[PDB]
Amino acid sequence: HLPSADWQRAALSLWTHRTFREVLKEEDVHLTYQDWLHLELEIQPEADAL
Amino acid sequence: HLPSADWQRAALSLWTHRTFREVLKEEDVHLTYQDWLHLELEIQPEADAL
Repeated sequence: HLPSADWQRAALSLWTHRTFREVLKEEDVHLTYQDWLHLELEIQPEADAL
Repeated sequence: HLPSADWQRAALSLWTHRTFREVLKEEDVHLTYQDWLHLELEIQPEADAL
């Protein structure tokens, strides 16, 4: 779909790596609902990638 | 009147002007709801005055 597939491969290899899974359990990094909102609020409807 | 003063003063001075009020009585020009739309829709949100 979107830019060069080695970038996507980096993304998915990191998403799949076990140590990343273990990092996702000692969580101040749980991506709070409000945190995600403070992110999503920022994207204007100009260049959305979607 | 023809001054080269700035546009804000120019436009509002014009809008005050009587003969323009008289022009705004003989209307294929009174800006139908759909006319308003056919101008409005084409603005993008990305660039805008407001």
